[PDB]
Amino acid sequence: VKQVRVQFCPFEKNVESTRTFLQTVSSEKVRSTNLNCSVIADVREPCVDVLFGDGHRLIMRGAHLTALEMLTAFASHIRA
Amino acid sequence: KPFLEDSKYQNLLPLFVGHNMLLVSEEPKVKEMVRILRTVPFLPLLGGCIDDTILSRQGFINYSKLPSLPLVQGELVGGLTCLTAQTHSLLQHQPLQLTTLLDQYIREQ
Amino acid sequence: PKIQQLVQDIASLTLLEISDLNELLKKTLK
Amino acid sequence: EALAGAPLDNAPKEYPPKIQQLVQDIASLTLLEISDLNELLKKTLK
Amino acid sequence: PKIQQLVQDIASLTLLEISDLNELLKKTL
Amino acid sequence: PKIQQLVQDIASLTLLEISDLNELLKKTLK
Amino acid sequence: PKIQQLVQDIASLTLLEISDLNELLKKTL
Amino acid sequence: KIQQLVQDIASLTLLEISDLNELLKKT
Repeated sequence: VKQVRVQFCPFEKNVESTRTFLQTVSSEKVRSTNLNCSVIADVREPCVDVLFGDGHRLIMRGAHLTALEMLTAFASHIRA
Repeated sequence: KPFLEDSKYQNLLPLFVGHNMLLVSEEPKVKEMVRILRTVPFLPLLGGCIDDTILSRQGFINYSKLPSLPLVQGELVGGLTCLTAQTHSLLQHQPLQLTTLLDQYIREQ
Repeated sequence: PKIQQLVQDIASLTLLEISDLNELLKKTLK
Repeated sequence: EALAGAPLDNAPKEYPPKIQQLVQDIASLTLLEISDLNELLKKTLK
Repeated sequence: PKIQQLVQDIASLTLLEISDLNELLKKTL
Repeated sequence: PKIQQLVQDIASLTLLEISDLNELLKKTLK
Repeated sequence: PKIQQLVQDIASLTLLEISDLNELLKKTL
Repeated sequence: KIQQLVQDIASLTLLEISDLNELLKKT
């Protein structure tokens, strides 16, 4: 709920799971509400790091994940 | 997809998956593009091509610092003749070195 | 090889290609 | 037509054939060949 | 030696050969 | 020639003789 | 002609004498 | 002779010059 950082490599093999997760979290409707939370995308196998203020590191590999599965897991962790 | 299959640009097919837009101009104001990109952190750049040369963001950032073309063309000749200039300077400095040391001795006195 | 062919090749290259040429001479030399 | 440029970011500056082969040729060529090349370059632009 | 002979030798030598010549000159001088 | 031989040859040359080297090398390459 | 006499002369000669020495060095070298 | 001293410097070789300017630096 504090910070989220995502690494994806269109230079390397392309996986759309993290890529699609970007526009899900880059929406105003989510960004305005989560003003405390900060989102940064990096372009160089994909990596998702969520740094909770509760001392939890949500580490996710978005290669063999479903588009919405990514969101469901994130939702389960943040809502708790 | 169909165009990118058979065109000058073919390697951008993996890049063009999902929603995408293109920045197009007639001038290579790459600095301005990257400058306005830094404003919004979340927004990524996937790369593309500048001046008919295909490259990604990591290449585009270092490219953003570039002077005028004609002077770089002249600097090419300058760098080519740099070795000759170095040889000439190494040959010519030692008489100049003796003259400058004599001048420094004058200044000391 | 050919003097004319090499000269026109240098002019044909764009500024980014020219910049790549210039920097490659620097690290190879010196 | 695949330009096939930019091989790998995390890699020892790989040299694409056409743009770098010319670098090796210039180094191997003698100064006399370079001298004519420089003079022709000066004639074209200064 | 000969003045013109040395000039021809430098022209015949390649670019990286010239760089080695300059480096050795500095150590000697 | 030789890389070491050329360096020592230049050292043995007199300053006026070195001066002729500069002008001859300049006109060939420019 | 020897190294020692040139080194001593450079320091020993006065300011005006050394100034004359520099002028003809440029044309010869 | 002023010209003779200049000629001695002019005719002197590079190897002995490495003994000329270095001694000047020392003194």
